[PDB]
Amino acid sequence: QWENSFVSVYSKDNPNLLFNMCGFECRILPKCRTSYEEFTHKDGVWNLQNEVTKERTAQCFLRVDDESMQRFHNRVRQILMASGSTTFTKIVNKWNTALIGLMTYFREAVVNTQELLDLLVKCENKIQTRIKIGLNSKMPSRFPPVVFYTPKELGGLGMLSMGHVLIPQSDLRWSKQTDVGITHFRSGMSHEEDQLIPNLYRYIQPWESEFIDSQRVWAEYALKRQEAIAQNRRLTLEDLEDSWDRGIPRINTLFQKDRHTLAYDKGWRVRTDFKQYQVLKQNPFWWTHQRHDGKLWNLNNYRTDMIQALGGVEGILEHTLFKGTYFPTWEGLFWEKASGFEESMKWKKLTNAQRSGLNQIPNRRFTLWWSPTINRANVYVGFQVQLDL
Amino acid sequence: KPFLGMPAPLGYVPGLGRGATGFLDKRMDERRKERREPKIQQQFSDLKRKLAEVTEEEWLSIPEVGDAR
Amino acid sequence: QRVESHFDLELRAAVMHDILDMMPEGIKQNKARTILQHLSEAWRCWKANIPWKVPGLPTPIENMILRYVKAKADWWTNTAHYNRERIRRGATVDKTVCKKNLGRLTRLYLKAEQERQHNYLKDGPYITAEEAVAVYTTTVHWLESRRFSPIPFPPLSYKHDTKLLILALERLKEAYSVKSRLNQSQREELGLIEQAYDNPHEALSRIKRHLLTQRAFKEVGIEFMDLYSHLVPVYDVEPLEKITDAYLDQYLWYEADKRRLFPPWIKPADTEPPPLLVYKWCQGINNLQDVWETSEGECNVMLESRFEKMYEKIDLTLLNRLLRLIVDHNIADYMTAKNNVVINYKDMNHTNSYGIIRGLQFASFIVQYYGLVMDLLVLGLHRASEMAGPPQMPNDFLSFQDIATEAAHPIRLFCRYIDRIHIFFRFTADEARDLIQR
Amino acid sequence: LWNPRNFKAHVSPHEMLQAVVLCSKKTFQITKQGDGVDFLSWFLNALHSALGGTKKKKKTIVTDVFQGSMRIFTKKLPHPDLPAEEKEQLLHNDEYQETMVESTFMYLTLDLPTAPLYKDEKEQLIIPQVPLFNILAKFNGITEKEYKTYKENFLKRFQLTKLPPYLIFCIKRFTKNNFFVEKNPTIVNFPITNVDLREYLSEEVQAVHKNTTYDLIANIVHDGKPSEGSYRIHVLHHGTGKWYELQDLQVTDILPQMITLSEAYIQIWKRRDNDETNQQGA
Amino acid sequence: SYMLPHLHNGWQVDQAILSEEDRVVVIRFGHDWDPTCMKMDEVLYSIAEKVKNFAVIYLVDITEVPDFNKMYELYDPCTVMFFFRNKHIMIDLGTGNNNKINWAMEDKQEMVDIIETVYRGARKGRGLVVSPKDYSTKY
Repeated sequence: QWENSFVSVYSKDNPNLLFNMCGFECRILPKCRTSYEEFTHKDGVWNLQNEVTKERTAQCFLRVDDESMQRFHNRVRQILMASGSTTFTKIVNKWNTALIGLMTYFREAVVNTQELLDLLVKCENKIQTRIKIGLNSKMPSRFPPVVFYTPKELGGLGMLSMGHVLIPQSDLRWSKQTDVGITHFRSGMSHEEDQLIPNLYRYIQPWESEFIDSQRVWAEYALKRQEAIAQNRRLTLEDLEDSWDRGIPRINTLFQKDRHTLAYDKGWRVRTDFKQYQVLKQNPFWWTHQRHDGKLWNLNNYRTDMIQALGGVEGILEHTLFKGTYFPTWEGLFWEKASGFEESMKWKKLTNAQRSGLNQIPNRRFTLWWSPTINRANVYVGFQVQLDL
Repeated sequence: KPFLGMPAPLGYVPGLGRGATGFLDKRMDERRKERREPKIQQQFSDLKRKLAEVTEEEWLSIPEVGDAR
Repeated sequence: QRVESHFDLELRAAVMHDILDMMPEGIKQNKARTILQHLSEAWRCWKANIPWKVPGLPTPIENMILRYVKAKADWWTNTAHYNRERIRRGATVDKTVCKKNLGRLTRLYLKAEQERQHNYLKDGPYITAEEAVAVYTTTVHWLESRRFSPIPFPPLSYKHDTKLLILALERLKEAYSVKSRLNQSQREELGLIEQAYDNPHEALSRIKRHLLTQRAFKEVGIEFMDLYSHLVPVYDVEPLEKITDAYLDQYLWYEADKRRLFPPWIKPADTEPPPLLVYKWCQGINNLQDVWETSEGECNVMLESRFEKMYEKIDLTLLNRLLRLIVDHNIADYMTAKNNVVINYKDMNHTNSYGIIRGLQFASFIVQYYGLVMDLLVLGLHRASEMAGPPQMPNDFLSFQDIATEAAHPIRLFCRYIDRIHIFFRFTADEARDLIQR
Repeated sequence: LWNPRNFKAHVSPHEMLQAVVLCSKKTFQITKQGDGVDFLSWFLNALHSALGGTKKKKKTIVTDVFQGSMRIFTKKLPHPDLPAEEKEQLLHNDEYQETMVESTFMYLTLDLPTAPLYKDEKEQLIIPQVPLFNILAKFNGITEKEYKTYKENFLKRFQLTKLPPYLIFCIKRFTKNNFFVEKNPTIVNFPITNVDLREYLSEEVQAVHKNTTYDLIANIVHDGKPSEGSYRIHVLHHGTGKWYELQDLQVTDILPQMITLSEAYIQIWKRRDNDETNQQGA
Repeated sequence: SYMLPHLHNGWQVDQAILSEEDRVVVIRFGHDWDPTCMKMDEVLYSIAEKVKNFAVIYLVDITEVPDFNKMYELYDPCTVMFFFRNKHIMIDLGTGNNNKINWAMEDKQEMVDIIETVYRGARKGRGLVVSPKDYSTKY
């Protein structure tokens, strides 16, 4: 039936042809038909080089498909609708997996799809409210971004973000005490571009760039392989280190612990695609499998930077309740897993009545660390009541 | 539910006994006069008339408590 | 949320007031109160789409009961239609109600399906003789021309099979790789898997026996994943059946890989990734030469489309014959037999005469294979063979033996990704005119 | 459509149809139903107004070939030639001679018993198909002979008191007053198979109170396309004795005993034994 | 609805609160015709059996007995009011009135938790309890 048998034609009259495989909407363009003039477009533009002449003959404009945008949107709709009683970590963790599923799946395409940028902004904004609303009171004036973005290692929530967020320079102020005196620090007075939260897209590398790297890297590897064969020896990895995380198959997959079994895993790309029926849970990274391709993204630089943005332990300390514990070394503390502390709850065999009643405990602990940030005369504009005794 | 059965008060107010805590006319009429001057049942009701026919022996010999799950 | 519930509540009340007036004088007052259980019993009977009938009961009563059960069903069903539309749009509603509504829709879908399967068999013959022969004939010429040598039914003595076993087991385990809490079926499954590791020969021996013997299995469970736009069937199946099938699937594709059989046209992703594959397709389009020239009225057409309801239309009787062409008949018969069984959802049961479950570990393989057959029907021998290449030296995903070989035919390129078909053709002004006139 | 030397096999009435909506002298302006029944009625009425008496449209029409004998005799052919007359006859007991209502009618609406509709299924053989035939000659006199369960009032019998050279039946397959429609699927078994010389699909319906003897000659089918509806049309062909489906430019021969395994919608029933007046009247 | 009994005088209300020593006494105050007083009458009736061991339920109508309107202050279609040992109990649902209950609760389960919470906290003489789910937003 012709609606869903839709046909597009690229010809002299039309701007471009087009197809739509997997979750991507694609457009292939030829210079000879004609075009115009521009420059590097990042995510929007990819360059099709002719294998024979080595000429950049056409451009393919990647874009995220409408149906896949709706799935993302609905996933966010759902996580909320389901989570009446779940703890905040369960919410946030689910959101983190959903986002990297899409963010790690589409990667480049996202930047050329304004609709996603709007959608992403709206959905983060929706997400913040659920946690805010889970908190006592129905009104929060500010809630500075530090509390959400700070990594869970420093007692934050570890939220990834693409939305433009203002870290007000009023909230960077930090004070420390030494037996000499009490010193203050504010970088607020330095007037330059203001400080903003780290973006996943910037960390991520455009598809065009990665395709080029894979052609280069794997060709180099092949030549090295030939030499190793001729020289009767095995590659020592140091020969490859220079390209370690580079390639679309991710050359470091060559050194996975289970290769001898994965060698037989054929048809996995359908199966992962086809997995969805077998499992009620639906996953955001349907296109890839880490083992099949290896890791396709690096978590640490972003986390470290968030820490750099956080200002480190000292920055974390002002927001945190850590100095209150009079623990000598920040590094020494290993924090305590809710599940680990929870231990018995996994197997306590009691009337759910004790489910959310104990799951709030991790949330209760979180409040203590950030209470001064959470509670202040300035912050929340609330009636101030002295506690009983 | 023994109390439910019984039916009689003392001439007694409800609040007090428990220990409770809270946390010309004709002329007027004439004047007034000088101014004045479901679905479900419908759907079914029709069936209910249909029932009337059934005999009293049949009303008795009706199977009583059948569980099917 | 309370509307449909409330309606039935008052309806029952009305009949109760009405019933004492209406009749059943002989019946006792205590007996009349139970009457409500039968109303509940009638509803319970009504639920699950199963005929319900009791003993001593009023005629001028049965019809009355039917009238109110239908009224409740209308309320129930309409509510389901309404809530699903809200969910699809994302409109704020209820996460309970979100669950309740899903529940009601899964029963309504299952009721529809059970009737559809019944009607297909009762109808007596979707295939027709002319169509069946056409299908068969096409397959015969494909196999003739392709030159692929059937894939032998898997042996006890396969070097590859022992190795694959590992691969199959990993796939099965992945489902429980991170579960802190298991139910009894999950625990049983893991136990079975551990036993398999402990004694592979028994595992393997039993599996071979099942392929050779067992023709009638046991229906699994079916649930739906709610994606807020389309629902996806999720299947729960017996572990013994699942392990055997998982292994078989690994074998067959390895055999297909080793035994070829599936051409470069299909897009499995064993070698190439889909997002990237889309990009390559764009790159391939750019790569096409003489492809952008329109000086003489040449025109390009991109056609995209889908199989739609492929599962309903699978021919169990046809499928068996098509599998015989490929594998030893004992395997073909096993695979076919495994098919239609019993589908359960609470009260409801039906027999899937023409039903394929996506949630099976080897469903992917079946779907690709069946789609391939349809590709032959749609593609044609002259151009499809050009794309595939000779059976002696097949082409890769998007390539031809020569420019002349591409030029010979409108369908220059062909890609199949399970059930998604992509065909590339460029028309001259004259060719375009011809098509338009016809 | 009768042309023996058509340049292609098939024809395009799309311009006729659009001229019937666009050309106000027909307000063919029906929508939201738009069936074989509705359009048949709208056509019949139109033809009778638009060929009519002295204005060639009621002399050539044929006010013999049916006769909804009650009222109007219009274009002669389609007030005869499509109407029948059901004399309804309300009664009461005592001596209260309740009243008779002749009504002319171009198509006879059969009911169809009490199909559950707001009830899910595996349907048919696991809710109701076989005994389909709550239906046969269903009424057997309609309201009139045996089962005068005539809910409306004191007494009824609904006699078919004129009996027309064709007789259209239209099966009530459903109540568009409510939602989209769970129809009345209860299969409608009259693939009558009976002539002796039989396996003839001998259709032959004889009046089981009187005699008149009528042979099936058309049969609209409903089909349940996931997109609109569809409406295919099965015609007798006396001379080869071969039933003929047509189905969007396609044509196919059909075993006349297996006709009823589709969802019947509209039948034309020719009168023979009037071809005993015209078996004798050649 | 015919499952759950009704209280036809204010004297049936008061004795019923007193005579049940060991269980909650839950009362729905509201009138038969109401849209929202019919809905609750369902969600309770379904639950009443499950809970028979710690809670007892009854039905009262503002029109049948209006004696109690001013003292407990009854407004709107219906109010659910919990009693244990003659002591009016009290819970914060996040709604901004800690006395009684107003809004229509949605699930059977979330209703049983509230009853169970009130009883358990109540048994200890505690006068306030906290509803685990706080439907301030809902109502």
